[PDB]
Parts: sequence; structure tokens; C-alpha cells
Amino acid sequence: FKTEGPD
Amino acid sequence: FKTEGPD
Amino acid sequence: GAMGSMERASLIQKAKLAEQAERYEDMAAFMKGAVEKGEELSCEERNLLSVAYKNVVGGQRAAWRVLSSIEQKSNGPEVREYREKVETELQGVCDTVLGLLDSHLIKEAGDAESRVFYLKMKGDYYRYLAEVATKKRIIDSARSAYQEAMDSKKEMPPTNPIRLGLALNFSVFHYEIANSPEEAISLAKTTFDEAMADLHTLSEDSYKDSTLIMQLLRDNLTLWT
Amino acid sequence: GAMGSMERASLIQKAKLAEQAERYEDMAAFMKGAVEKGEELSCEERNLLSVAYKNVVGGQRAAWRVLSSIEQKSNGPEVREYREKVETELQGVCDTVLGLLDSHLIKEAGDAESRVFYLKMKGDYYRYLAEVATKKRIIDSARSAYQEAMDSKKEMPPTNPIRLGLALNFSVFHYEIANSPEEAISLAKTTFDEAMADLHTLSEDSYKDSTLIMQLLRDNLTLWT
Ligand SMILES: C[C@@H](CN)Nc1cccc2cc(C(=N)N)sc12
Ligand SMILES: C[C@@H](CN)Nc1cccc2cc(C(=N)N)sc12
Ligand SMILES: [Ca+2]
Ligand SMILES: [Ca+2]
Ligand SMILES: [Mg+2]
Ligand SMILES: [Mg+2]
Ligand SMILES: [Mg+2]
Ligand SMILES: [Mg+2]
Ligand SMILES: [Mg+2]
Ligand SMILES: [Mg+2]
Repeated sequence: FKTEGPD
Repeated sequence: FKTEGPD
Repeated sequence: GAMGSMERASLIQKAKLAEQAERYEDMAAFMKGAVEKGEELSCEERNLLSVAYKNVVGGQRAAWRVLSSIEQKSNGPEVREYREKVETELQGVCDTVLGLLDSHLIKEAGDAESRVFYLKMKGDYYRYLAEVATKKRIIDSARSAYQEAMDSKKEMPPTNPIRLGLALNFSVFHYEIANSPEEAISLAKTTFDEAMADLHTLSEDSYKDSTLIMQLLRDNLTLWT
Repeated sequence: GAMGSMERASLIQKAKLAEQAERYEDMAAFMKGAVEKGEELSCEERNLLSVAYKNVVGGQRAAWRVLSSIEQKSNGPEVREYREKVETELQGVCDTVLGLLDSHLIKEAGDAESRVFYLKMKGDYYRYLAEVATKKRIIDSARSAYQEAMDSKKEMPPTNPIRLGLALNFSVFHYEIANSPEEAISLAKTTFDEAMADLHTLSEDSYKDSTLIMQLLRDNLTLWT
């Protein structure tokens, strides 16, 4: 799932 | 320029 | 520290260069050394610290998931041993970041913008530890840090990007780690709705920053409902 | 070595896992340890060694070019110091690979497929050193290794993918390093034309492997003419 900030 | 194998 | 002989300003300059070169392990070591100078960090410097370690631990999480998936399928010692090696390196990075927040970033953070940012990070790095843990005490540490950071609700408007990114990450904690999908959905919905009702107060530039994180809340809610 | 206590078969297995996890520094260390067992490498194992270090040095080259470009634009010591740090790390990786080829991969390689593969690598890692060198002796070392490997022309058909990848890399050496663009173009054209005339001898699977490298020769020639 989407979490804050970069990958 | 293209060289052999991965980047 | 190995960075103890470098000027703080030089470490910050080199962290920015390392970011441009996609050298995230170097960027993290430069920012660790900047933190160990003992001065509080600016907003820009907090963001350099977070981006460096997010990128480093992000590589480790992605590698751990690949190795864990192979290990699960295989059920010699090699797969387990190499997954353990990567897991130990990931735990060490999480412990290093938690060490910086505890010595002494959090205790010296009095403004809402700094204290919520660091407590969100503390929640995130316990969450990363929880992802590989086999574990209850680690989850409660994540929860505790996230909760103190949320209690943002007193000091920041509902569109504040730090407040939004905290709620985003805390909702994922609920869904993925705490096995509380209803709490995850409730938090993401309330956070999105309260932000939408405050967008009218923002400039074009703040509106862009807020709506980018709101779209991440929407993307999760689409996957979850 | 640090890999001296691990079985050769375990190091090879872990290099394959590290590749799946995109952990190329680990993959390179596992393959270094496999080489230091002192046994000759299979075709698959030579390819694991090459892919590991190509990926590691590829990250360093990309970082060095970013830092070099900033340094050139800037014309404090920080940019130069950090470019020097990355350059030294790149030189150390090139020296490690050249060390493995010299102790004792090349001297123990008697088959054309192994000896040309290792001599091509020796040319490539001198080329990487030449890219950051300020240099004539490094260029002549690259040239010498490439030339011995080309002298492939005696033992391999013109479609052999090792022979093709050698000519590809030697043509780029000529164009980019030796300042001999006419030699680069001549080599790429002759190599492409001789391969095209031998394709009729191949299976569907060999044809795919040969034409993939021929397309790289064509892409360069399109940029160069
Ligand atoms: C909204 C905030 C996240 N809490 N993003 C940023 C705010 C201020 C500066 C700054 C610098 C960055 C970099 N060099 N990657 S990211 C960033
Ligand atoms: C044509 C040759 C290049 N000289 N490619 C390969 C031939 C045989 C095995 C093998 C295994 C690889 C990997 N695990 N990335 S790449 C490769
Ligand atoms: Ca291991
Ligand atoms: Ca430096
Ligand atoms: Mg000072
Ligand atoms: Mg463990
Ligand atoms: Mg329900
Ligand atoms: Mg043995
Ligand atoms: Mg130098
Ligand atoms: Mg001409």
C-alpha cells in the first residue's frame, strides 16, 4: 500500500 | 553508447 | 563517527550531492554525521535525513520480501541464511535511525513541525522492524510513536502535509501490521474528508503539496473498499 | 576472504539469490568468494561474476558522471572531495576485478569461450579506469586485453555472442576512449556484416542471442554516422 515519501 | 550486458 | 572530522555544512552539502548521484547509503551516512553534530535540524535537513534512510531501508525491504517469498516456497540452509543476513542489515539501519531520534532529535524538538516529523519517523522505523518480526512489543512501540504524533490534531491544520503523511502511514500500520483494516479505512476516510474541507484556505503551491498526499489516501481506500 | 568459510556451491546459490533480490554488492562479494576457491568457473558462473560487478561498477560510473558534471559546472572543496571519494571506490572495484582475472582466472582459461570472456572483462575494467583517468598506460592496457581477445576471430564463429559483445565494447573503446571514431565505425560495421552473413547457420534460440547484440552494434552505428 502507499506510504509517505520515496520508494 | 551501447556496451555489452546490464546497466 | 567516521564523519566527526567533517564540517556540518560540508556534510549537508555532500548529502545533497549524494542524493543527485542516487548514492543513498552515502547520503544517509552524511546525514547521520550532520545529526551527530548535536544541533537541531532545519525542515530541509529533516527531509534530507528521511529521504536518505527511506531509500536505504526501501532497498532492504524489497530484497527481504523477495528472499522471504523464495524461503516460503522452499518450504539447504542458504535461503534462510541469506534472508537472515539481509534482515539483520535492515534491523541495523532501523536501530541506527531509532538511535538518532532517541539521541537526541525527539527530546530537542519543541515545534509541532519537527516533533511530529520525528515521531512519525519513529513509528515508521518500528513498523519496518515489525514487518520482519516473529513482535507484539515492536508493534506497540510503532503504535505509541504514531499516536503521540497524531495527538498534529492539536497544532496543525488538516491539510498540513506532515499531518497527512503521518495519517497515511498510521492507516497502513493499522491495515498491514495491527490487523485493524476498519481502523485503517476510518482513519484514511476521515483524514481525506477533513483535508478536502480545508483546501479552500491554501495557495496554489500548498494545494499541490496537500492534494498529492490526499491522492495516496484515495489510492489505499480504492484498494481497501 | 570473509567468504573463505562458505562452501563454493553455497556462494553460487547465494549469488543467484542476491541477483533475484537486486543486491548486486552482495552478489559480487559471493562471486569473488567463489572465484577465490581456485576452481575454474562454468559459463553460467562467469556470467554471474560479470553481471554482479557490471551492476556495481555501473552504479559508480553513473554517480561519478553526475558528480564530474557538477564539478565542471562549479568551475568549496566538497564537490571535488566527494567526486574523488566515488572515483576511489570505483577504482577499487576495477582493481578487485582485475585482481581476480590476474589471480588466476585468465592463466587457467584454455578454452576460447572462457579466455575471450575474461580478456574482454580485463579490457572493460581498464576502460572503466580510463574513463576517470587523468591515463595513456591504462588505455594501452585496455587496448592490449581487447586485442588479445579479438585475435575470437581464430576460434569462434562471427555470430558467437561473446565475440559480438567483445567487438561491441572494443568499438566503444575506440570511439570514446582512444579518440578513433573511424576505427570504432569500421569495427562495428565489419562485425555486424560478418554476423549477418552467418545467421543462416543458427537455431531460433542462437539467432535471438546473436541478433540482440547485433542490434546494439546497429544502435551505435546510427548514433555515429
Ligand atoms: C513536504 C516535505 C515532506 N515532509 N518535503 C520537502 C520539504 C522541504 C525540503 C525538501 C528537500 C527534499 C530533497 N532534497 N529530496 S524533499 C523536501
Ligand atoms: C550470453 C551470456 C553473456 N556472455 N549470457 C548468459 C549465459 C549463460 C547463463 C547466464 C546466466 C545469467 C544471470 N543469472 N544473469 S546471464 C547468462
Ligand atoms: Ca549469507
Ligand atoms: Ca567526501
Ligand atoms: Mg564546525
Ligand atoms: Mg532474524
Ligand atoms: Mg466493516
Ligand atoms: Mg567445499
Ligand atoms: Mg582521483
Ligand atoms: Mg571518415
